[PDB]
Amino acid sequence: EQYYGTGRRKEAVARVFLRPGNGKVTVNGQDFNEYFQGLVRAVAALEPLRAVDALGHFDAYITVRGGGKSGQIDAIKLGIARALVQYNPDYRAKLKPLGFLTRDARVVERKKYGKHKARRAPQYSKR
Amino acid sequence: ARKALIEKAKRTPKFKVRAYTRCVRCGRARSVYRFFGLCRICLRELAHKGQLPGVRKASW
Amino acid sequence: ARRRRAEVRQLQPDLVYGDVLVTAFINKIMRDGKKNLAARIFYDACKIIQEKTGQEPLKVFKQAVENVKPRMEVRSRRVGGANYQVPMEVSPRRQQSLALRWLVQAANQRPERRAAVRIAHELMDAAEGKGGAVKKKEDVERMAEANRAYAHYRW
Amino acid sequence: GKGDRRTRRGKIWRGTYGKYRPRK
Amino acid sequence: PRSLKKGVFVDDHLLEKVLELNAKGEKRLIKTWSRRSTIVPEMVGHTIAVYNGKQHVPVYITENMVGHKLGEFAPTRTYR
Amino acid sequence: KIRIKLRGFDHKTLDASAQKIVEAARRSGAQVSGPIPLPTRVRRFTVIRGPFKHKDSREHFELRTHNRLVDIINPNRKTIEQLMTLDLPTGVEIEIKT
Amino acid sequence: GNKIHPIGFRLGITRDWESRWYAGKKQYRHLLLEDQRIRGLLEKELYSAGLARVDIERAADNVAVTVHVAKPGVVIGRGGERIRVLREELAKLTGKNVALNVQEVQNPNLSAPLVAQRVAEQIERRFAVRRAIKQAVQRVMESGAKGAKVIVSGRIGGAEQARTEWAAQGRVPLHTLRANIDYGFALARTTYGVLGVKAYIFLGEV
Amino acid sequence: ARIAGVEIPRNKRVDVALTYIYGIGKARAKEALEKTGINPATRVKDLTEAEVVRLREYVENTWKLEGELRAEVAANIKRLMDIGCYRGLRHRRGLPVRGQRTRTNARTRKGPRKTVAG
RNA sequence: CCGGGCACUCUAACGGGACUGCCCGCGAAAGCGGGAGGAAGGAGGGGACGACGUCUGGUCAGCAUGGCCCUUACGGCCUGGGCGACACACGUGCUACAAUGCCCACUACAAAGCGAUGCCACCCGGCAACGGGGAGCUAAUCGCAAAAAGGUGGGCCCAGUUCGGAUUGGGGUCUGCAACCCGACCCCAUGAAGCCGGAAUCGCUAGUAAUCGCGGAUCAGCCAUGCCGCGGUGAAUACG
Ligand SMILES: [Mg+2]
Ligand SMILES: [Mg+2]
Ligand SMILES: [Mg+2]
Ligand SMILES: [Mg+2]
Ligand SMILES: [Mg+2]
Ligand SMILES: [Mg+2]
Ligand SMILES: [Mg+2]
Ligand SMILES: [Mg+2]
Ligand SMILES: [Mg+2]
Ligand SMILES: [Mg+2]
Ligand SMILES: [Mg+2]
Ligand SMILES: [Mg+2]
Ligand SMILES: [Mg+2]
Ligand SMILES: [Mg+2]
Ligand SMILES: [Mg+2]
Ligand SMILES: [Mg+2]
Ligand SMILES: [Mg+2]
Ligand SMILES: [Mg+2]
Ligand SMILES: [Mg+2]
Ligand SMILES: [Mg+2]
Ligand SMILES: [Mg+2]
Ligand SMILES: [Mg+2]
Ligand SMILES: [Mg+2]
Ligand SMILES: [Mg+2]
Ligand SMILES: [Mg+2]
Ligand SMILES: [Mg+2]
Ligand SMILES: [Mg+2]
Ligand SMILES: [Mg+2]
Ligand SMILES: [Mg+2]
Ligand SMILES: [Mg+2]
Ligand SMILES: [Mg+2]
Ligand SMILES: [Mg+2]
Ligand SMILES: [Mg+2]
Ligand SMILES: [Mg+2]
Ligand SMILES: [Mg+2]
Ligand SMILES: [Mg+2]
Ligand SMILES: [Mg+2]
Ligand SMILES: [Zn+2]
Repeated sequence: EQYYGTGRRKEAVARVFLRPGNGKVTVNGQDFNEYFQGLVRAVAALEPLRAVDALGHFDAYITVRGGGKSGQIDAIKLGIARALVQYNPDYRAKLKPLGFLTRDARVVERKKYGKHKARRAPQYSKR
Repeated sequence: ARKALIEKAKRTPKFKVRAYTRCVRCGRARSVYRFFGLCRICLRELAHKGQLPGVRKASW
Repeated sequence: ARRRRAEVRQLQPDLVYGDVLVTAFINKIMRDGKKNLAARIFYDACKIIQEKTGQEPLKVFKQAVENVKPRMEVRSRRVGGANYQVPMEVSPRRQQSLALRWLVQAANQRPERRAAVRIAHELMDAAEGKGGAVKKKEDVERMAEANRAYAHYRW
Repeated sequence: GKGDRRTRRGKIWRGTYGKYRPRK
Repeated sequence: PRSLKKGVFVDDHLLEKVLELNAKGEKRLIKTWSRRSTIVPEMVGHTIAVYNGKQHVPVYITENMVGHKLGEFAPTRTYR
Repeated sequence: KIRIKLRGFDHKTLDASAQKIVEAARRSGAQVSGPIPLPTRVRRFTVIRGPFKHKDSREHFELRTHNRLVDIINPNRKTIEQLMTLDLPTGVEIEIKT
Repeated sequence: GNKIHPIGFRLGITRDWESRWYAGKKQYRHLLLEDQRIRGLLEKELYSAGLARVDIERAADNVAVTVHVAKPGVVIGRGGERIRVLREELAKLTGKNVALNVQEVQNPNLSAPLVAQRVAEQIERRFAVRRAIKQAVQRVMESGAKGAKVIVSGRIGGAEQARTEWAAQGRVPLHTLRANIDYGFALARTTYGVLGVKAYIFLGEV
Repeated sequence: ARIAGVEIPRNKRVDVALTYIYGIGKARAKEALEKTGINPATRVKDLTEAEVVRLREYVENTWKLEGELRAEVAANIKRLMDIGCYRGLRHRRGLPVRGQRTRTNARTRKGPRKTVAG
């Protein structure tokens, strides 16, 4: 029928729905290659399905929002991972050794006073 | 600061531009927060006392 | 690194080749945090280097980076007055880092107008055994075999 | 770049509007 | 690049004084503590003493200097 | 449409007053949508610690105005029988717009 | 140069505001001014009556001024007389039609501002400050109060050079905010100078 | 390609090559290319004698230009200089006019640095 | 958008969750190395918090205050002027010297805040600053609003230039009683130095540096390139 994976990366949310089909993935009313046109890391979004031999066995519809498009791509990756796990749990044996089920918790660090941007200290000259 | 220099309180400044904040408690000459009507030193001490509701220790 | 060993960062693999050295080189090309523009530079250079010479850019890249890696260098050691240049070997990790840095710096010191063209021709020359990066490498190696009289100061 | 006030980037850096950066 | 954009502002102080001075013939030195006001055409011919903040300096007003202000000719600064 | 805008400087006070209102209205009325939370207005104030510099010492405080919504559906009498004036909380603030 | 105000630290957890109401952009300023006027008046008159805390609450033009006293007999007065004058003088400044409320505080030696006032009083009449200090810490320690601490400011006993006084007991951990640490400050104005009196009192755990 | 009082740009885009005229920047170049009905992206060499003559018609007499403009600006300086204006004094002493600070970084108007002792 | 629904993202209140608990190893112990499970581990990341005291550190020019001097006067009002001065010298920064770049159209993705005459959608006029009209939002519903780098398309062609915007001439808007001293902004024109910087010296060990924009407090206006926050992309390296 259909299986769901959410995923999250750097202030981005990518709801991923997976079904059987030919391998056509659409995003927010655009094909996957028109919305991420000319981005060299876009192929990493459909990377989690290369340990399961999808893209000809599967089909997807994704709705993504928030942050920048790179976080969107990686949240798509994670959401595809969880949808794939809920489809077939045995896929975990080929997923976590690849590392596609781990939530990347690297967040931008808040800015601190006395600094320029949160670590950079202002330059002194003749101490 | 100086008593007479709180003449802004009777405003009648002869011109609408001459209105400045003049923190109520300390009579601050330079740096006054308009929302509290206080200055950074008076705001600091009053928020330390606990007389400004809702004011907590910011941390994140 | 006073306390710990400063564990090496494990870079992400590459989306085109699946190789980590490609991602490291793309990072070395990146400036101001633009990995997208740097990747486009490297891959347009890949197309150019695969067309202007009918070889695979994979093994040419690998052979060039292998040709630029030096085997000895010099470090300054304070002994009996002013310090001296003491030769020694190189770590494999440091060989990798120095090779990629010399690659990028010799590529951008080239006359070619576009960045990708500079990258491609630099990789070609380095894969053939010539070029600017290999010249800097062989100067580093010429520092060795020259002040080798200090071979008893290895430390 | 950002200091050229009759270009678009100099307009967005100063935040103003004009002939070289119309509002909409 | 100087702008007043409508109803070019001239203070009442010297305005009424000079428009009543013109009616009886040209007058000699005048007193001016208001350099905020603009010069108007009918001021030409008089001798206006303006305030430096310390001193009273006389200025000969002519046709050429109509568009400018009183105080362009009274230098506040003193150097060399 | 009976909108009840709840606002305060204290979150537990808002929860107390809102839950009391909803518990009062639940014995008379409908499937009431109940206590929806709204985003909080955060006012930050950075103050240089010491008078007469040491510029780079400043600390900041934050006030936060919390907001809640009730949206009772089809109340007639018994809801407002337990509504007129029965509440304890003081720091809470209630508005009613229709 | 360290050790920020403890009650300002404590305001969030295990401590409450001296004024708890709500306002907006157009109201907060002069309402806070009115609170300051109330506390000013009550510090003018009620200093010698043994008052510790003034808690002011507002729902909607309703004022609930709450005075915590160590001796309610001076606040109420004989036949209630004194709860008439300054309760009317309170409304002769603010036209909000405000009423007054009194409350009892047990063990005046257990409230840190009251202990500060006490030590400052004994300092103004020029007692040996260290005896007042240790005696106050004992008054605190003789009834619960798992910690007590007293600090006095410079020019002690009238000395020309400024100094710093001491003699806490028990355990007074100002660093950790867990266990309801109370604090009070007093000002002793004397001929030689001004003496600050800081009274820290630690009681309870959670 | 002679257009105004002596002015010969060459081998570039026309709108760009018009900036080389004194009283013409990018705005007036775009306006000339607009109202003269000429392709801006054309090279200077490919300009028709009729296109060049129409550009001359417009640019030559619509705005004051090189010699007249230089003399007009310099005579404006002399005009506010001969009057006792403060702005004229700032032009006399060779100091900035727009109301900047002269304690530091008055280099453009005051010339190269002449370092006295201290 | 509607009917409608809470499952989802979300908003915000309470909780669960990590404890070297499991296993191998080493060890007398704490603990250390490795592994699985887990969103996450050996302090998961960031704050708030700064001991007895030190330097007679800093300000009575915030406040409060102990003493010594002032009283037609240091007090006090107002106008003008000043704190903006320049033959120089440093500190902190901003913008740059370009092709991984500039400009031009076209288009997509943030978080945190602010707004009752205050923010100002929208129509008109004006090249524009801005003006006139005027809707809505007591603001998860309205508005500031467009994010910018990025994407595709185009022009530029290694040149003091379609780099760089200082300086200066003119025209004009706006706040304001009033912009000479001494404001910001718009338009035309002028288009300077500068082609990676001597000795020396500074910041940063992970979303960090670097770069990109956004907001805020103070404020009629603003010389803010400052300061305090926000997110976008995202390194290099640590033998010792
Ligand atoms: Mg963050
Ligand atoms: Mg950042
Ligand atoms: Mg410093
Ligand atoms: Mg005083
Ligand atoms: Mg003002
Ligand atoms: Mg002010
Ligand atoms: Mg330009
Ligand atoms: Mg500062
Ligand atoms: Mg007290
Ligand atoms: Mg004593
Ligand atoms: Mg505590
Ligand atoms: Mg509906
Ligand atoms: Mg449910
Ligand atoms: Mg382990
Ligand atoms: Mg492990
Ligand atoms: Mg593990
Ligand atoms: Mg931690
Ligand atoms: Mg921690
Ligand atoms: Mg932590
Ligand atoms: Mg601690
Ligand atoms: Mg000291
Ligand atoms: Mg000193
Ligand atoms: Mg005094
Ligand atoms: Mg100054
Ligand atoms: Mg001199
Ligand atoms: Mg809109
Ligand atoms: Mg709502
Ligand atoms: Mg909505
Ligand atoms: Mg609402
Ligand atoms: Mg192009
Ligand atoms: Mg030159
Ligand atoms: Mg140029
Ligand atoms: Mg060049
Ligand atoms: Mg560190
Ligand atoms: Mg502002
Ligand atoms: Mg200026
Ligand atoms: Mg800014
Ligand atoms: Zn104050």
